Amino acid sequence: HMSIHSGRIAAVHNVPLSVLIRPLPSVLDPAKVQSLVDTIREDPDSVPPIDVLWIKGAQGGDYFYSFGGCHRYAAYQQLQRETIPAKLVQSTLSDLRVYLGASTPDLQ
Ligand SMILES: Nc1ncnc2c1ncn2[C@@H]1O[C@H](COP(=O)(O)OP(=O)(O)O)[C@@H](O)[C@H]1O
Repeated sequence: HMSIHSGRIAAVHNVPLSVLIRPLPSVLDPAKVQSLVDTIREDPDSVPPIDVLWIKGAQGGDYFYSFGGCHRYAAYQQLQRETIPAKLVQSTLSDLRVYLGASTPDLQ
């Protein structure tokens, strides 16, 4: 075998909900939110980590952007949880511009 696979680093962490930037509105099915609440209470390991873009700014500041995972995010909030399991996906400002376009911040 001549080759390896390489990609961005992703690691699951229990991230404080408060650190997550959520620039976009959520599209929520209220019954699906409640279903997740029930599942988180009874069987949390069956609820996957949400994906979060981990971006480092020009001066090394860390920013955690959350797009999607709307139902899980809402369900953790309704449970008043401090943290949520999240896959932190190392990403760039170019990756961020895909979601934020002209409003993409010059992050520091
Ligand atoms: N009761 C549940 N209702 C919906 N999704 C669930 C439930 N329990 C576990 N899951 C898992 O959680 C993830 C939720 O994904 P999704 O339905 O796209 O909601 P969101 O991405 O908006 O949080 C899925 O991978 C699904 O398999």
